[PDB]
Amino acid sequence: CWSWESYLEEQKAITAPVSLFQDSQAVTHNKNGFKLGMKLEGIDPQHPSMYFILTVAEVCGYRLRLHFDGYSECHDFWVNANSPDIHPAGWFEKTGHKLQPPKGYKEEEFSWSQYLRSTRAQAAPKHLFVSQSHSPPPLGFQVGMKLEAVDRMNPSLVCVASVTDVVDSRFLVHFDNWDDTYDYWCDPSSPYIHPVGWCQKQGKPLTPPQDYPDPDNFCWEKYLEETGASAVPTWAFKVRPPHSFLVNMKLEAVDRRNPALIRVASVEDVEDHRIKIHFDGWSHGYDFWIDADHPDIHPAGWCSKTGHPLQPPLGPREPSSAVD
Repeated sequence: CWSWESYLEEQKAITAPVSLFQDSQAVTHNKNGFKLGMKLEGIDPQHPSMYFILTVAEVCGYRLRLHFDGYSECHDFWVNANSPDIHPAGWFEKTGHKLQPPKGYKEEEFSWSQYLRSTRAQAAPKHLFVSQSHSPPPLGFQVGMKLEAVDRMNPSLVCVASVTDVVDSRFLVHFDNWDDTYDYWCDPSSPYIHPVGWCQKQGKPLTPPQDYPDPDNFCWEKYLEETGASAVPTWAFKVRPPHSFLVNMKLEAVDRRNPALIRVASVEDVEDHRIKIHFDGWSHGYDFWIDADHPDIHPAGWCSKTGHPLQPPLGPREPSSAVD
């Protein structure tokens, strides 16, 4: 019944062209081969440096809800079937990574063969994963190198950072001597990373490692000598151009309060690399900023083509609504 074509006519609106999105955000013709109960491996979204055993708890369109084996369902999270943050069973052993075992298990008490027997489950087939450590690593970025990076949770801070992991085309940014939950995966084109010395050249304050002695006198040259680490070479940084989304363009976006849902959305405001999402019909109190390359924003039609339900605009004068 509800359709984009009719909505655009009614609203005299336009959609964000598919060309404004990354291919991975727009692709709708890939089949979602994941099935309920299949087991796999994946990073903990809120502790990116850690890998856990996950189970497919739900499948909806081109998305799936993952559950941390043995733990509370309150930790469940949603990803797209083309997510680079999940890997097939056996991936960590093959790539030298460590696994955080299922609840009740010691790292040594775990083995995929026995686990699958104990749980009477099957591992998601290898051919479904886009990231299996079979592709070329990020050019110029190696574990141990240092750089300057924006704390995306505290964006006014540009800090001393290190590459602590590399998986396929991406690397993990870590803030020196700070908690690992501030980490985030990145690629060479990220607008949040810069080469050593960027802050000095920009006249911007640089946040040194946590509790660095005499932090006011932090010196990169000295720090690199103290650690014996190399700076990521300047040539490796290849920042992406600003996006071209314009205010009022419509699209689809995953709901941030209940991730199971995807709603009709509008571009409320823009920055060089982020867009502010407004859910049609809802209060502006729910508007939120999100990176233009975030995997949870899609062009109009994505839900229909992938088989995922799309929430239409909230009705007028309803609770939590906006006369928009």
